Amino acid sequence: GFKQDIATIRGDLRTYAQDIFLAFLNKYPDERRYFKNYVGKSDQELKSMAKFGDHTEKWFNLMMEVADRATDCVPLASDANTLVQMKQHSSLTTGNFEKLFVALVEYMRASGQSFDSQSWDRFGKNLVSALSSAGMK
Amino acid sequence: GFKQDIATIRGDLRTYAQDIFLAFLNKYPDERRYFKNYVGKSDQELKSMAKFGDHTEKWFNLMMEVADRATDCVPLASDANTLVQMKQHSSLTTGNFEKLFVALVEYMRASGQSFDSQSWDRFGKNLVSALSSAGMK
Ligand code: HEM
Ligand code: HEM
Repeated sequence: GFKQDIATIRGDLRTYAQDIFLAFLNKYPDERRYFKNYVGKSDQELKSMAKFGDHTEKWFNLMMEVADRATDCVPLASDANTLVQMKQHSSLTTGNFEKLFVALVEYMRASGQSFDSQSWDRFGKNLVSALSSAGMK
Repeated sequence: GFKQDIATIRGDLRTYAQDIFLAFLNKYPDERRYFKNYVGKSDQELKSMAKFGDHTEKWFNLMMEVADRATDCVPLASDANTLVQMKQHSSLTTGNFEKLFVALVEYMRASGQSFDSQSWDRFGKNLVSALSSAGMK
């Protein structure tokens, strides 16, 4: 289930983080404009960049903490507030998060690993609701 | 064959019981709703909870008794009736049991351990028929 999926991702986090982030950027290539130095690169070029794995792991490290602090896939309001107020997220709207979760759920459904993809879809919807409650446009 | 599989499973009943029950919940995550104390718990947290190990072993012990009393994977009607009339099963339907046997057979086919997975599938089919005959919806 969802709780065990957090443990599965944490046991191979850099690989899952990069693979899910690449699935996101490949499904929604214009989302590269929120980043720097990602356009014009294949997946293997991105994975050999100095910062790509490190930044994407830091993302997913915090995402798994937000998932782990949730109750029944409902995140803490304090975690949502942090994600709204982060300077790095000042250009974002809830739509950016909705696209991330579409891509993450599609990746889980296609994976050989037995993820509870429906719970991840609910967690993303509840996270988006919490971002809106915390004032993200 | 099927009789050796009962001996394999019995030899390490707690481990097989827990592994097959978690394979069931992983393939059909919605089924966790019938186990309210397992919601939101990692697999290692479940294995720390006395009743997870105890109840799951006792489930599979009874399954192995029913399997052993069967003739050519046809279970006794009396055994199907015990399962229908258990108060812990009062809100189940035959589809719950069908899903358990799909997951069990998948687990056996994926395992390194030899199993007569076709016999477990047919046992499950014949048990579901018997549960329906005994009045399960
Ligand atoms: C639940 C989802 C998310 C979490 C937990 C999260 C977390 C983080 C964290 C921890 C950082 C700091 C990375 C570092 O400095 O090394 C970061 C940076 C950033 N995040 Fe998010 N983020 C999420 C979703 C998003 C989404 C959906 C976007 C845009 C589509 C985005 C865009 C950015 C950008 C542009 C940065 C800074 C640039 C970069 O690290 O390359 N984030 N995020
Ligand atoms: C052939 C299949 C099955 C057998 C042999 C079986 C057997 C048992 C046994 C013996 C118990 C009592 C545990 C104890 O004394 O500690 C039990 C409880 C229970 N069973 Fe079943 N069961 C079967 C299938 C299922 C299925 C498919 C479900 C739900 C999807 C289910 C749900 C429950 C629940 C909720 C309880 C009570 C809580 C618990 O003890 O875990 N069982 N079962």
